[PDB]
Amino acid sequence: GKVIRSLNRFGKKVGNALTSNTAKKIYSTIGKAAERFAESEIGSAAIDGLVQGSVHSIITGESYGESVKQAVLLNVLGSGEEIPDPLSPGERGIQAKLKELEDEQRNELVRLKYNDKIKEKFGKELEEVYNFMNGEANAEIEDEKQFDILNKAVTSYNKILTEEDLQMRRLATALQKEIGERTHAETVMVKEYRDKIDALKNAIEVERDGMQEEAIQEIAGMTADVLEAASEEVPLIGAGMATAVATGRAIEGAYKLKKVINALSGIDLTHLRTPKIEPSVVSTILEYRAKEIPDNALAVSVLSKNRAIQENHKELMHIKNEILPRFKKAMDEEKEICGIEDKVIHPKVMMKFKIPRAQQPQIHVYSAPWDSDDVFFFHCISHHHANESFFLGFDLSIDLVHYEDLTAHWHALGAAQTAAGRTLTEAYREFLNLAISNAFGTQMHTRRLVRSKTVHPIYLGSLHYDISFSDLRGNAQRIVYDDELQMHILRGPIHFQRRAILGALKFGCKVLGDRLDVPL
Repeated sequence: GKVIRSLNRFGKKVGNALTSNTAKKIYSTIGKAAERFAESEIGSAAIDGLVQGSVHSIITGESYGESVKQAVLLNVLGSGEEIPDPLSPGERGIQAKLKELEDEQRNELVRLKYNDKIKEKFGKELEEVYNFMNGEANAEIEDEKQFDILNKAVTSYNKILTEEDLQMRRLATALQKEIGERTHAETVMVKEYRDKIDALKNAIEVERDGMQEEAIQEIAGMTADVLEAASEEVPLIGAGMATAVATGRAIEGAYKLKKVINALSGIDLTHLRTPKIEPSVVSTILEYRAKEIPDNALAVSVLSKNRAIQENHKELMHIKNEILPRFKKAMDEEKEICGIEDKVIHPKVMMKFKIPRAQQPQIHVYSAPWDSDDVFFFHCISHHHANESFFLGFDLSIDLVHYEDLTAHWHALGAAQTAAGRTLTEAYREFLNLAISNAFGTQMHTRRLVRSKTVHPIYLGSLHYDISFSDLRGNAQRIVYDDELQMHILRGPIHFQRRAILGALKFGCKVLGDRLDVPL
């Protein structure tokens, strides 16, 4: 479903100048709705106070007009990170190998502190995979083909996922169940989690009272090791007075599962991730400004993180059921046809499943091929297990956004869905032609050869998003539909509006302040 709205900005309008009638109308329709359902007599009386009040609040809300609330990007910062400019592959590509390093370093002491207790739950398998990578050689060895180790890494990784999932689902129903219904073990688990959320509410509220008077930023910025303690819904092993929560995104990588899978088969799984705080939690805490948020709201946000972790699980199952068997078949067929020993996995077997880098399930950033930083667009791609993607492009000069669902992707390791959908190509073709035909407040455009008819985006790399793909698509919707979001999010130097658009896409952004309901 293509959509080509245009962005709002504060200097607009200016100015209709009626300026009332909102009072005259809200009374006129309110009187007619009473004329339909059995007269005005009941309200004359107590309801007229409600009307007069809502009209009053509505009117003074109208008095402010344009008007700039302060709005945050729901991602706690925390540690040295910024949000990369989505238009300098340098900056953002650094930021990826940087997160892989801080991560490998910090997971490592999850493996240190919890090794034996982890060998209890998932046990014997994980440590074998971690040894297969960085453990010293040369014993016991022999037991033992690489393809078995690849399978061991996957199945064990899936063992972690169904554990994290089953645990989240148990905590969410516990949050729902409400006191008399809750078992003892569940009251305890809800009480713990509720307390962690109180630490967080306290943090966010202190961070937010200290924010400037019209600010855009990230809501809060605590060091990752501390926020993990104050926020992880479901630690997977009981934290015996060490630090390092065994988050299980931690065990995923404490043991190098993802990394060994990727180093054996060619398959990249870096895109299986979860937000470090669920954005909807930061959102709930934000709109219960100081008034203990109910168990149900908590369970909603827990379920909401759970759907992202269920997405990872489904991707994993797509790799295990649809692609490992294909990988085996290709491997021993490689041995058959020109072996190529099949003790080791030879690289031409890995390359047999190698999708083009532009279609990894991340956010890909393209840019117009001429000269502005005005035009650019994201192609966001989603998990292979369900491989729909979309197109979200901006021309910040003739302020307009252009959103569009794209089609299936027939590459080597997508699922087969039905073609939707335009190509990525049809989409940016029309988008860039629109950006060019709309330009008449600059000369010498395009300046491209043969005077247009015509042009193609310059591709610029990509970044991972941590929320679920449908949460991402919901953020892109909310960028093209919400006028107030666009006004706030589109503000500083052009380079900052770019950073902020990527922010509100990648984490989501919520504007602050209050609202009141209408009777009729």
